[PDB]
Order: sequence, then structure tokens, then C-alpha cells
Amino acid sequence: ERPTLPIPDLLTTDARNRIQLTIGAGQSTFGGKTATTWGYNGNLLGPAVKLQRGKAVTVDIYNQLTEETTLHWHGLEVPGEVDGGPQGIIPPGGKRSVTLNVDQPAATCWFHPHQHGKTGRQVAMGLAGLVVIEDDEILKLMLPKQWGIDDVPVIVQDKKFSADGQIDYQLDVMTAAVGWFGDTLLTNGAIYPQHAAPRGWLRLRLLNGCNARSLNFATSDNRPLYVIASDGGLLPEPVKVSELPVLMGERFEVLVEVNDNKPFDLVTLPVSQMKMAIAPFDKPHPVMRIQPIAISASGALPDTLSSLPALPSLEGLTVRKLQLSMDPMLDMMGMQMLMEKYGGGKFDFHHANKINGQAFDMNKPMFAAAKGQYERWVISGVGDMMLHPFHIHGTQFRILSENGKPPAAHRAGWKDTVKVEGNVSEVLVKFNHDAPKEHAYMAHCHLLEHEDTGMMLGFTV
Ligand SMILES: [Cu+2]
Ligand SMILES: [Cu+2]
Ligand SMILES: [Cu+2]
Repeated sequence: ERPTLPIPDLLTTDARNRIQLTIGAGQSTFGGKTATTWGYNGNLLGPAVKLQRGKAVTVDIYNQLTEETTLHWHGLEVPGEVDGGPQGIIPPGGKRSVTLNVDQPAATCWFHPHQHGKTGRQVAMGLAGLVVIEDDEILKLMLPKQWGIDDVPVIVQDKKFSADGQIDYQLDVMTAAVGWFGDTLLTNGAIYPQHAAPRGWLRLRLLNGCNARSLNFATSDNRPLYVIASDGGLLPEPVKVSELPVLMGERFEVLVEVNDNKPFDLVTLPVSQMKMAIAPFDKPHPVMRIQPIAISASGALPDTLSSLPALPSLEGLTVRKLQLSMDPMLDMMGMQMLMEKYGGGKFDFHHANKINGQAFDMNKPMFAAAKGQYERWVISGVGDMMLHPFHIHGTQFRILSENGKPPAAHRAGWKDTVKVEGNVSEVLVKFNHDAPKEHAYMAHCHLLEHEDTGMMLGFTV
């Protein structure tokens, strides 16, 4: 009765150097009840696009939805033209082709809609896919690499459903304040699936694909997780942890030992968002069952994985300050609402959340950043106690200060997201590619309902 963990197709180019992605609506079943869902190349979620560093691929994108959408390639160091800006809106029945030039270390990135004001809803409906970047360096390590066997993507997402089974998503005052949270946890679209893993090392490419919920991975029997990669790729050495917090939109790759016939679970532990943990995420929650099989796998975990460049001197680097702000009444409303779950004048919430006192204006980039030079961006969330995972397009950056303190070792490598939660973060960013006004990059909170209600800025390079 325990469903098998679905494995996204790992797609490579055809003989024409092309990959096709179709965006469309279908049906899925959750807990025995059908729901209308959206997917790439299917009814729900999407495939994993395989890229090779230093090689070009062209992606043909067909929008079969009845509304506009866009595609954001989260974590890719690509020109702003790839996401597209206004030219990046794909009308119903429209086609968009993008040629991806992959010039960054091996990493697990992802892709998802980014229509402003509607990103939360389109992700909630089902749209997300993966990007697997490979390079020469990672292949020489002889990591677990049999996709779907000992090298497995694990996209973890919550959803809220109505009584009839349909996805229950509404961007209203309360969801704009706190985010969209559900009580049903999905793993590659399935409820508590199991994966059969050969003996030895099992590699999990973890993605927190929730709109607003932070996760904290561990195992049911407290066996450790060996973190080998963050958002932007390999760490210099594996970092062993007993638990692994993962913010919305973040990825980590971990190895876990499969050493006998005893099944065990990947779980997620309670997280305080504000300072409340709400059922059914107020105690450890299963994510998926790992079922050992008698076959042994040959993946290895070397002592050294990669090399990170030394941080440059901070003297002389441009400093950019970004102040996140939540509307005080959304902030208050959200605190009271969570306190109860845990236990007029013309206001428009669609532009109520802000950066540097401005809600996102698609026609006015806030600044231009330098191309090819390190900058220090300082992001403050001092006005409220909510979690804002801050994401910057076009770069894999280094965290200098995460929410007031130097980053943990497994978060000190390549990142595209930094925690901001009532304190101040500082990141060292470099943009290798152009993004003109008509194809501007974005920087924003990745709690999707916050960015949909104004907590985003555009910038050019
Ligand atoms: Cu994203
Ligand atoms: Cu936020
Ligand atoms: Cu974004």
C-alpha cells in the first residue's frame, strides 16, 4: 500500500540539440481523491534537465495552460534573457525557446514558474522541475550516480487540499502575511513513498519545494547525513550532520549509509517559524521510507570533493543595502492567526510587502550591479520576526553572515539563498552575465506569497 517513490525523467538533448518542455494541466490522486494539477511533461512536477558544463542546449517550452506563465531557472548563472523578463512571459498556446550556456560547477538546480503576483499559486498547482549540472570534476569522484537507483531526487512539498480533494490555494490577506502552508506532505508528488536502495551509499538530492514552510531533514534512527553539496554545488569536503535545515527553494545533496536489511525513514523535524511549530509539523514527520535491497552499489564518498576559492578582501567592494519590510498589519494579523492555531482605510495587500520601502515594480529596476566583480549585499529583516529566505538570480554567492553569524560549514560554499529572520545577512555576489532592463534579474524573498505581494526587486547587470 506504500507507493513507490516517483523518479523524474532525466532528460538530455535529442539529435537536434533540443529538449522539449510542455506546461499543462492534468489530474493527480492524493489520498484517494483526485485533484486538478499542473506539470511539466506530465500531470505534476516535472523532469530533470541534464546540462553539461561548457556545452549548449536549447529548451523548447510550450505553454498549454489557459493562463500566462514564465520559467525561472533557479540557481543557473545565465544571462537575464534566459528567464526573459517581459519577453519571458509565455502566453497560453505560446512557445518560447531558450539556449542555455552552462558555465558553473556541477550542482542540482531547479526550475519553476515566476509570473509576478502568481508564483505561489502556479507552484502550488504543481509546477516544478530539476536541473542536473554535471562537469568533469564531479564525475571523477565516483559518487553514487545511477539515477533513480542510488542517486535520487527528493522534492519535498506541502499542500493544502479542500474536502473534495482539490488543491486549496488562495492569495488572501492571511496567506500574503504568513505564506501558503498545507497539512499534507508530498515527496516527488506522492504521500510517504518508499524507495528501494542498494547496500552502500545512497545519494539524495533534496529540494525544499514548499511555498512557505522551512524543513529540517533527519533519519528515523538518527543515522547521520553526509552533506556533499549545497545550492551551487559541491562542498570542499563532506560535512556530517544529524539534522539538516533546508529553506524554501534550497537544495542540498546528502549521502546516507544503507548498511543492512533494516528499513529506515527520511523525516523532517519541527521548525519554529516565528517561534511556533504547528501540527502536524510539531513532531517528526516521515518524508519517505528507504527499503534496503540485497544488491550492493559501488558509489564512493572521498575525503575531498572540490576546491572553493578563497574569499577576496572586502576592502573596496561595493556595498548594497536591502531592507526587507512586511506591512505591520499583515505582520500583526499573521502573529495572531498563528497564536490561535498554535494554542476601514483602502488597504491593498498586493503591494504591501517591500524592499527599501518599495513594492516590486517590474518597470523600474532598483539599481545596476557590476558585471564580473564581487559585491557585498547586506539584507536586513530587523523589522519583523518572519523567515525570509532571500534569493538572488544570476549568481551562486558566498554567505559572509547568515542572519547575524558566519555560516555553518555546510552553508559556507556556493549558495543562492540566505536566511534572513529578524537579523541581518551579508553575501558576496558576482554576476558573470548581462541582464538589461528588458531582461532584468530579480532578488527576492522565496517565501512565495511575500514575493507575490511586493518583496522583490529588479536589478540590471
Ligand atoms: Cu526559485
Ligand atoms: Cu519573506
Ligand atoms: Cu526568483
